[PDB]
Amino acid sequence: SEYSLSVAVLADSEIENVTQLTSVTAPTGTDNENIQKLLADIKSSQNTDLTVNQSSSYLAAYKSLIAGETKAIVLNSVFENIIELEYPDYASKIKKIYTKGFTKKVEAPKTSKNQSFNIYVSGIDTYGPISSVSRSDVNILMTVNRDTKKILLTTTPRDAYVPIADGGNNQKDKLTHAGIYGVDSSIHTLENLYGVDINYYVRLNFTSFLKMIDLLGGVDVHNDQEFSALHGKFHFPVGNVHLDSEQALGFVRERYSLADGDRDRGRNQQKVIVAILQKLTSTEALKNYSTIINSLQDSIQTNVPLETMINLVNAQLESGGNYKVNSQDLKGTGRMDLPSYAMPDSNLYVMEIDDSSLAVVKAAIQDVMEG
Ligand SMILES: CC(C)=CCC/C(C)=C\CC/C(C)=C\CC/C(C)=C\CC/C(C)=C\CC/C(C)=C\CC/C(C)=C/CC/C(C)=C\COP(=O)(O)OP(=O)(O)O
Repeated sequence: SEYSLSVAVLADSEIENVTQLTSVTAPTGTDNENIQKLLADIKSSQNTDLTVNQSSSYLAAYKSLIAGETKAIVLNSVFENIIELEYPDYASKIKKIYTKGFTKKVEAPKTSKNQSFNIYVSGIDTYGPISSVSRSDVNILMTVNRDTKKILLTTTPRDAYVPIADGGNNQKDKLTHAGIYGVDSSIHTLENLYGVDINYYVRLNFTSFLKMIDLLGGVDVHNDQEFSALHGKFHFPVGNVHLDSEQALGFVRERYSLADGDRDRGRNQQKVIVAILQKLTSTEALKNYSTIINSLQDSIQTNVPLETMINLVNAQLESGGNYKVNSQDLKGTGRMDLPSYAMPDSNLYVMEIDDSSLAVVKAAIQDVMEG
């Protein structure tokens, strides 16, 4: 994967190039490896030495730049998406006078040594091409045991206040912000929280989801409470409900009017996962798996190796047998007085994790994996 570091100044700065600078403001406490490589590239190509004025973060560097407390900053493209949270117009306030491309090695999927594996499902709250960066509002772990034919779905509330791995600097923030750093941040965050290996991920957005539901002929669920979604457009009665793609999207997005709010939304997402699984494991869908891949590969990202898809599909085609699915959700207390690492100037709602819910969730995951 690709990212870049740049030297940025204010849009109307008289500074045109890096040789005109003596210093740059940069978060060398937290992004030093990348920053030094940029500085080394600058020295190599333009024979210019810059001293660093340390900032506490990219956000803080940006604030110094716009306050005129520094003439130039280093920006890391990954963290521009964080800055955008507090400063939506940031891109319009700056120009870049030096740019350096970087690539990070992609952490391979992990093959399980046994009959169990974990797939992390990340749902991105945006329409459009799958490469659009946004927060991860769906965060569901699928723990699958091929031997016992059991699936456990563990949902972690998108507001869950957890140490965010990688770009999150292991500081506590709401889980959903991990999706802005990238799927690897999301993955490592949840591995650390639950003490498990995540073998694979699937990342999709609103547009990806609609495309998938259409392809499968919609989905069928049992709805437990009467509710409506999307400013009253869809009405869902108690009982068996068929959901076409727009209906299904409404079904998984509504929370405010639900008896258990965001918890019930998470349960609705789990119902839809089961319903999707039931369509994906029909004989027709399994036979036609390549067509499904062909039709959805542009809008759904996954690191499940093709080899692995073929094995899972053909094993299921040969064996049959449905998976028994159970669901759980990490519980906690909503608070508005805890600091957000990504948004330190905003009061955000977060969910402080309940220690005993966490223990129960972890033990349930281990139980399914062991058998
Ligand atoms: C694999 C095959 C084909 C076969 C073998 C399968 C087999 C027999 C066995 C193995 C099982 C395996 C390996 C796989 C099963 C298939 C898998 C892994 C997945 C299928 C399910 C899936 C990919 C997705 C379902 C995810 C879902 C419920 C929703 C995603 C859509 C989005 C982005 C919703 C956002 C809604 C929210 C909360 C906020 C936005 O709302 P907003 O931002 O407006 O408001 P807010 O709230 O913020 O205020």
